[PDB]
Amino acid sequence: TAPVRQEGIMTQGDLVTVTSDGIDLNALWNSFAESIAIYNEAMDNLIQLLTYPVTVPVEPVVQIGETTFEEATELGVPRGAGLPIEVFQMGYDLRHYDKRNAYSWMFLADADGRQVEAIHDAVLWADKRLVFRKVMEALFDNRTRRANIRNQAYNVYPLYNGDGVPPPRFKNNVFDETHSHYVISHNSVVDSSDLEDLMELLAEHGYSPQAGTQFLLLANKAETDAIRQFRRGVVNNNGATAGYDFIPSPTQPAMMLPNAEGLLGNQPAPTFGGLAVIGSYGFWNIVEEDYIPPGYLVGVGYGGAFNLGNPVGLRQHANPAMQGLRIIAGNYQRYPLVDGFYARSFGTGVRQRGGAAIMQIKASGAYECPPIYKKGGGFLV
Amino acid sequence: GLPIEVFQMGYDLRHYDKRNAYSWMFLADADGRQVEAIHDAVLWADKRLVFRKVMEALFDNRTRRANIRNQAYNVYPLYNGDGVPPPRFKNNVFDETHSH
Repeated sequence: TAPVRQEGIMTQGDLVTVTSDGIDLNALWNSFAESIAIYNEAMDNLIQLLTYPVTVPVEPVVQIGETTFEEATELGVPRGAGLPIEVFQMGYDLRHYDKRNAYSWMFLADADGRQVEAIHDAVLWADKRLVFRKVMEALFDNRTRRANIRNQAYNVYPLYNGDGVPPPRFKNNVFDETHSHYVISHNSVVDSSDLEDLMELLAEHGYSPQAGTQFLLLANKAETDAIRQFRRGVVNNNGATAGYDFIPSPTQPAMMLPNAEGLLGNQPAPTFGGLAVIGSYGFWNIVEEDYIPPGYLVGVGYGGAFNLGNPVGLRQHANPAMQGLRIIAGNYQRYPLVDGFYARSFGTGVRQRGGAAIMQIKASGAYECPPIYKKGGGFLV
Repeated sequence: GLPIEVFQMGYDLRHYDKRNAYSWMFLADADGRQVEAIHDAVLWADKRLVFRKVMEALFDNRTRRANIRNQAYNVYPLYNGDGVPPPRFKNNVFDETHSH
């Protein structure tokens, strides 16, 4: 709860005991558990909808050429044919994280078991927050990474970012190496045309409603309060005109309508995965949460003919003994100190670089990663 | 490590009272129905007391004190710019001046 981080060898004087007033403070450690349970639920739903386990550490992509017929003649012969192919590869990184706890003998002699169980529970909470931060960094952090896999180095990619191999041609759409999914609105407030632009960044690659792709928009309340106002043919922020209505989910409060048939079509389903849907706009299902920072829109495509999966792969270590969160016996095991370690190894990357997009809502300049999910900013959300 | 800390709040307790007093020359001539009327008016004034103090507990903006088992506690209304700040929720952060 409070952002205070006590770090040291736990001594007497760091002991928590029954008060002289008879208040057992060691009963109170797990009293936050329901405010934690809502943050825990929100992180669970985002992680299971944004991640998959990496089973293949390096992924290939290829570019193949073409040929043409020609019109025949009665004495000559047509031109020959051949295909040129080339290939590129991308991976997922892997890093190591650990924590210590340490106690003096005078602490261990007098401590209630509930005080050390509470410290263990705070470590599991920090572990989950570490995993969530690194998953969200894999999606928001615009920069390319490097990693060594089976004794060779690879690029580890976010979504398209103006770096790596260009997206493949789809129909009449062609892309160069500068192509990026991290674009900006070019205006201080969200438009309906921003939701249509963000949608076009997926549809340009054939990931589309017509191909059977489903669409999730994740947004802050600061954006959804504006999107709820969008009405077909009505002028909007920055002089945009809305092409659709915002249609409320069946969990929204009741409203009067100009017609006893209210809508042409259905209301959106109230949950997408485990996430709570407020409504829909065009082909977007809309989920609001402030784990998306203010001024950022995240659009994610699922399913369809291209089989869009969850955007971020989680790589664990290949050895099953190195997988999971693990407790290691410490270097001090006797007197006057005892210590021990917690350790986890994992890492992250994107396979299907076009399956999602991120828009920062601002007037000018390049996309900025929100500091909450910039790689160097720490180990907590 | 974890630095726990705790704060506490109680509920007050106050005494109230009314008298009925009669002279013998009243009770010599009085109908019992006249004193049963005054009893019923007290039973109504008791209800109006409980209701006033319940509504005051919610509408009166001020912090009170009460002695419980030889310690003095704060007795509170809703958040009112006084006492321990509301605990942080998500990205909402609160200070001592926060008021409902």
